[PDB]
This record gives sequence, structure tokens and C-alpha cells, in this order.
Amino acid sequence: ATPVTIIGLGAMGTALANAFLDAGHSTTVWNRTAARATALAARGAHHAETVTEAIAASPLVIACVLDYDAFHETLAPATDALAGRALVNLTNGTPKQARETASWAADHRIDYLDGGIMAIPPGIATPDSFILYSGPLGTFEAHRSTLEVLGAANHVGTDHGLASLHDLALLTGMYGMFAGILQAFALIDSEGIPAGDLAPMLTNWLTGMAHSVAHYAQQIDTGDYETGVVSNLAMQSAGFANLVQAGEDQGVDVGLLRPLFELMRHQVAAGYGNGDVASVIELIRREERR
Amino acid sequence: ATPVTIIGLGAMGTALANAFLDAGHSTTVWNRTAARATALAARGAHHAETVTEAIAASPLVIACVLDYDAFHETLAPATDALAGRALVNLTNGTPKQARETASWAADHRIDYLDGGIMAIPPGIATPDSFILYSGPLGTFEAHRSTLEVLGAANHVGTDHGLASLHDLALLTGMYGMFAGILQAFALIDSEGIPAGDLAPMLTNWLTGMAHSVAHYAQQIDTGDYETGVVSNLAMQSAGFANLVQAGEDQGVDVGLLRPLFELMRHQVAAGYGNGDVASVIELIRREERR
Ligand SMILES: NC(=O)c1ccc[n+]([C@@H]2O[C@H](COP(=O)([O-])OP(=O)(O)OC[C@H]3O[C@@H](n4cnc5c(N)ncnc54)[C@H](OP(=O)(O)O)[C@@H]3O)[C@@H](O)[C@H]2O)c1
Ligand SMILES: NC(=O)c1ccc[n+]([C@@H]2O[C@H](COP(=O)([O-])OP(=O)(O)OC[C@H]3O[C@@H](n4cnc5c(N)ncnc54)[C@H](OP(=O)(O)O)[C@@H]3O)[C@@H](O)[C@H]2O)c1
Repeated sequence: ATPVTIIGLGAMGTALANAFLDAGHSTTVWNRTAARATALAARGAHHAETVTEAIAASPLVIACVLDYDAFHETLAPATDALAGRALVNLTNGTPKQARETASWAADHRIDYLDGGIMAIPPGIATPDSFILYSGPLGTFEAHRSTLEVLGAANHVGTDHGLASLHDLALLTGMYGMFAGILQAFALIDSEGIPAGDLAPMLTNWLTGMAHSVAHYAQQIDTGDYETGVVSNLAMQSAGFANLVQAGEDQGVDVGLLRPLFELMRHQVAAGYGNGDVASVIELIRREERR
Repeated sequence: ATPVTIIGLGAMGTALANAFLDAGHSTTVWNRTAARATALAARGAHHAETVTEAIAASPLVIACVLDYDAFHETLAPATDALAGRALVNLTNGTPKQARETASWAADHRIDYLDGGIMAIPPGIATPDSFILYSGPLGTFEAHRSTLEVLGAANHVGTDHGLASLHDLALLTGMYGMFAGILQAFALIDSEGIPAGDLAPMLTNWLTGMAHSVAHYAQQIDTGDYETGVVSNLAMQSAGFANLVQAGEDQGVDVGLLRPLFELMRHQVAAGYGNGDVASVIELIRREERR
């Protein structure tokens, strides 16, 4: 079993360390706040006093801290200790930060993968969990068996920015859903109905309507927003006007959905009402792709 | 089999009519534009030339036009002809419009249910379809077997505004999800990647993270946004900042999701960063429920 070092013992990093300990790896851990390592150390983890001690302990170093600023602040002084090792950054960040970190790593003989954890901490090391990786295939395949302790391992390309691009796209979908869920519960709440009374029906509706994804992708990829439309944009915008009006009638703030509402009305007025709602992507995608 | 009249033969009204034809009901149809009624007559429907002729053919009349303005313009002149019949309004509208319509119906001896179709036209009469109804239980139970031709029939309350409230709440959830899907595809599109390349991952992610619905509902219903939190709001806001920044750096308009980003920031700056993201509901729900 490959020895592994975890840098960062928040909710996610603690889950990673526990998963490697469960799988029998010699697991070295470090956290800015040392007290977050105490339970892990009692469990058999090697609690390093410094970042450099932690890094020197293992051929594979996994970083999972709050953000890029934390990642940079923590590892920049330890550049020399990372020489010759594999660094897997599971800290959330942008494609730009991943490509800049990759340039730094190539300048200092650090093998580098950028990754995005598509799981919550209790999901780590369960069939729910998968993690996206980008960077050199040699580094990915060398550590794939170790990484698969955490969940499925999906290498999405050699361009180091690609795992974060996919990560952030998935989070983007998720947060739109979350906004919808909050606003849906706010509307039902406005008549004194518990959220739990709506939750089963809402779960089923969102599950079923989550198959719009492939349909929407096909419309976008072909540029055809008109063929086979059964829910036209003019009708959808009329219904959207009513859920906005109903929220206002019931004293609910509907600001979260106003941007989409306004875009859909704009598109109806521009003549696209007989097509599907996905045509709105033409108003937000980057100019060179329109 | 109860004779049925369908008023309004757009994409969804036509699906309703076809379902009753396939189930062997004598199906009378009317549409403002005659061509949609002629098309259904070729499939066995009875094409009524006028609204009153359509209404007088059946003890059960189902309306499915664009909005309540269309419903009122169409049916107000035929008010006396509806006396003694059951009118089921599946036109999208608000709770206030449902209640106003119910008052009109009661004043004129019209049995009235207000409903919301949670299906798309090709889903009618399949296991995917369900329709929410509100109004008197006696009327609902009298026509339930006929209504179940179209999908599951869920009576959600005696107040006629309640079906619309549930309907609009589900649509509210769905449009938040749609905003997330469009923004997600816009992000992946900004690097030249086809939307279809992301579709399987995104479908599975949204399907999975849609089980946050019950967890969110329990957090809202208990008012406890801190117990059992494994993805704290401060961390979620940091990742949200990256998906916003990544979109902007690639020339994507991220305005669809910027309002939620702002509410999460607000709750973090207000000291709720250690709890879950559902605490944002306190900023949007009706004041009397806070
Ligand atoms: N939790 C999830 O559901 C989830 C899911 C997918 C991905 N992730 C990703 O996992 C990463 C960590 O998230 P988490 O849930 O573990 O967050 P968390 O529980 O808030 O932990 C934050 C971690 O970052 C460290 N940190 C913050 N600022 C630092 C600095 N300036 N220098 C050194 N360390 C610093 C903290 O150290 P202290 O303990 O000393 O404060 C702690 O180890 C994030 O990038 C997140 O996007 C999380
Ligand atoms: N996926 C869906 O399609 C879907 C799903 C659930 C619920 N619904 C609901 O179903 C209802 C109808 O939607 P749809 O998809 O069938 O829309 P549609 O295909 O655009 O049809 C609109 C219908 O409204 C009629 N109409 C519009 N203005 C009118 C007026 N002033 N007087 C009389 N009739 C008028 C149209 O008649 P003409 O043909 O003469 O224009 C047509 O019959 C909406 O309230 C919608 O929210 C639709």
C-alpha cells in the first residue's frame, strides 16, 4: 500500500485520511490547526508537525484545504520537499489556478494532478463518490489504485485545467438546482405548508426533469431549438410569470429566479417563443461560440 | 366511459384529447383555431364548432389553454351552459386566479376543480405523468377514474388555490435547475467542449444531489441549519466564487447564478458560515414565516 500524506484536515480532508487508514495505507497528516489531527493520530495516522515533514513522508501528497490561497500559502514554502513526489490537489479552484500551479510544479520536478471531488465527506469511499483528475496520464495511472480508495477515478484530460472545468460545471448545475429548491420551498412555506410535505413530489419532479439534460445538450450541440418542441418557450415564460406573481402575492422574495425570467421574456419578445427554452444559452455563452 | 370535452388543443390539450380517445371516451374538442380541432376529428374526436356546443356535449369539461386570460375570454360567455357540469381547469395560473375562478363557478352552479399538469405532452397517459387537483373531494372522487386516464391524480386540498401553489412550487424548482444546466453547459462550451460530453456526468450529479431535497426540507422544517453539516456554507461560498470567476474568465455571462452567490456571501458575512446553505431560505421566505 502506497504511503499517502493528507494536507488539510477539514471535513473533506478528514474523510480522505480516514478512508486511507481504513484501507491500510500508512497515512501521514498535517493541518494548520493541529487539534484537527488528534483523533486521526489516535487512530494510527502519523501526525506531522510541519508541512515539510508531512510531505517528506510519502511519495503521494493529497492537498484538500479551503481554497487556492490556502493551498498556495501552505505549499509554496515546501516546494523543495515536494521534489520528486506526486502532488494531487483536491482543493476547489479554477482552470486558471490549476494551469498556473502546473507550471510551478513543472519548474520544480513535482508531478502534479489537479482534481475535483464529486462527493460529500460521508460519501468518500462509497459507490456514490467519484473524483475527476487532469494532468499527465503517467502520474494518474501510477497512483490510480491508491486514488480509487476514495471513489471512482475519472481522468478527463492531460490539460491540467480540465478537471476543475468539469468540477465547476457540475457545481454550477447543482447550485442552480439548489436555488430552485430553496425558492420552491419558500413558495410552499408561504401558505404554512412544511417543506417535508412537498419534498417527495419535488424530488420526483426534479429527478424526472433532470432528463432534460441530454435533450438540452442535443439542442445546444446542433443549434436546433425548434425541432420536436413540446413545451414551447412562450408557454414556459407565461408559466414563469405566474410563479413570479404567485411568489410576490405570497410575500416571497423571488429575486433568485429573476435573471432567468427576464432572459426568457426577452427571448419570447425577440421571436423565439415557438422554440424550446434552451435557446436562451445563446445569450450567455461566450461570444466566439454564439 | 364518461364523455369528455377538451377546450384548448395546443401541445398539451391535444395530448389530453388523444389520451381520452385511446381510452375509448367520446371526446369532444374545441380550439380557437379550427385547424387543431379538425386534426383531432380525423382521429375520432367530435369537432365542436363553438364553445357552447363543446361544453353541452359532456358532463366533464377540461380546459387547457395558455393562461387564465384565455380561459376567461373563452368560457365567460358560456357560463350558463356550464351549469350542472364539472369543469376541470388545467391551465397554468396563480392561486389567486384559481380562487377567483372558483368563486365564479360556485355562483353559477358549476362544479370546479383547479389542477396542475406535472407532465410534458408525450408523458400524458404514461407512468411519468401526475396531475395535482384542488377543490371539493366529492367532485374529485366522482371523476377520479376518468382523470386517471391522464396520469396519477393527486388531490392536494379543498382550497382551490392549492393545486396551483404546489404546481408553481415544482416549476420553481425546475427553473432553478434549468438555469444551472444552461450555465453548466455554457461553462463547458467556453473551452469548445460539446454539451453532450458533459451530459452523462451532469445527469447523474443532478440526480444524486437532488436527494438534498429531503435533507433541505428537514433543515427548513426544524429550523436547524447546523446539526450534521458536512459541507459548510463558508466552504460552499468559496467554491461558488470559483465557478463565477471561471465563467467570467472564459467570457461566459454568469448572471443566472450571481444572485444566489450574493445571498450565500450575505449569510457568511452575517456569521452563518459554519452551517449549511439552506439557511439562505431565511432571506427569501415570507416575513411571517422567518
Ligand atoms: N465538504 C464537502 O462537501 C466538499 C465536497 C467536495 C469538495 N470539497 C472541497 O474540499 C476542500 C476542503 O473543504 P472542507 O469541507 O474540508 O472545508 P473545511 O471543513 O472548512 O476545512 C477547511 C480546511 O482548509 C484549511 N485552511 C483554510 N485556510 C487555510 C490556510 N490559510 N492555510 C492552511 N490551511 C487552511 C483548514 O485548516 P484549519 O482547520 O486550520 O482552519 C481546513 O483544513 C474545499 O476546497 C472544498 O471545495 C468539499
Ligand atoms: N409541457 C407542456 O406543454 C405543458 C406542461 C404542463 C402544463 N402545461 C400547460 O398547458 C397549458 C397549455 O399549454 P400548451 O403547451 O398546450 O401551449 P400551446 O401549445 O402554446 O397552446 C396554447 C393553447 O392556448 C390557446 N389560446 C391561447 N390564447 C387563447 C385565447 N385568447 N382564447 C382561446 N384560446 C387561446 C391556443 O389556441 P390557438 O391554437 O387558437 O392559438 C392553444 O389551444 C398551459 O397553461 C401550460 O402551462 C403545458
